[PDB]
Amino acid sequence: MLTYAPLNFIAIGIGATLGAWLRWVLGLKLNGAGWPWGTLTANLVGGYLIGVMVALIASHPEWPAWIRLAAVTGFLGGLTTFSTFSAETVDMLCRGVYATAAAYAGASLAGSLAMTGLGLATVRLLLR
Amino acid sequence: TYAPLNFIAIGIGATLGAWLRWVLGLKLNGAGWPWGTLTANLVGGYLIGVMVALIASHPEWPAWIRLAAVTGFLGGLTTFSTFSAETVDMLCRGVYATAAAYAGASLAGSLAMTGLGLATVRLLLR
Amino acid sequence: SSVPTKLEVVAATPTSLLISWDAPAVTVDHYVITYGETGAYWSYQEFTVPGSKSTATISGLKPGVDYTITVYANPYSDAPIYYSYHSPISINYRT
Ligand SMILES: [F-]
Ligand SMILES: [F-]
Ligand code: NA
Repeated sequence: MLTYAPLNFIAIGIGATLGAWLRWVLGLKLNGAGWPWGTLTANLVGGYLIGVMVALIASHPEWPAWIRLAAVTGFLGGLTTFSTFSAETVDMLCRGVYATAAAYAGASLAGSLAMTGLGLATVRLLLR
Repeated sequence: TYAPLNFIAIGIGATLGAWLRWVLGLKLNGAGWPWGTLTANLVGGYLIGVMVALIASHPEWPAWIRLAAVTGFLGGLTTFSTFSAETVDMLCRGVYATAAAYAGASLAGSLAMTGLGLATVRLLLR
Repeated sequence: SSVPTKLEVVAATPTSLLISWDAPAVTVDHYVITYGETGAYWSYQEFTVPGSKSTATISGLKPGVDYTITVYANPYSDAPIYYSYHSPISINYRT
């Protein structure tokens, strides 16, 4: 295939859809006032999985390009989210509780990076 | 409420937002700075401050308007997974100054954009 | 088996370097050069050269310092470099 193929938009839409449904439920089952566990799980889980996907694709050039568009650009692109995080963090700031605001940005920022590192490490651990 | 029309607003929302984020990454993600994803994050950060402030003063809108434009579009437009992958890759190659500058720009800029997205709506009603 | 190969400094001055490598017979989309004082990662910089190019110039360097120069190849036309399956080649030049 080539870039901008109709089958690519399909793999992105489908992946993004299933990704938002998972993010939506998570944001309703575990998300509660004072601390958003749902938004943090979607990003942390997604951050770890993209580390896994990036490691897999790097060591499997043969795989078709739609595994990347569906799994990363699609699924993990609808699972994680910067918008809702930014809003929740700005609510904490306007609601005075600066301590939990910093605790949230650092938890989901450094948490995502670390989780991505583990995802990369997980794959690097088993393939070798 | 887990209604079937609810799943239809998320999928249709994420599908559009994702596509826009994808194309932004293709055409914008530069040679030393991910302008594609940063754009989708800042823009998405500014548009959520407008939607949240807008949904606050219009509690008469249906439940699918928020799930379609906030949980759908903006949920798929912005990403955290693609951000940490890029940032972790910068650290991998040793460009710590870029990773730090990229994390800061994404975190601070997103908060400020979401702030300016609220200030514009409140100024618009007054 | 890395991509590219035979990376080396061809021309060197007290503040600039001219590096060369063997571009594979099959053109890549672009390369990514990262350089800096060996170990001092807050000094590492990076730029990208097109796939057609096989040489690059690195200027603005400090004398007597040991640098590490790494060239990453990206075969993709629409994916960032961390999806690449090419092991980079790296060298070290002093001064
Ligand atoms: F993430
Ligand atoms: F970003
Ligand atoms: Na997203």
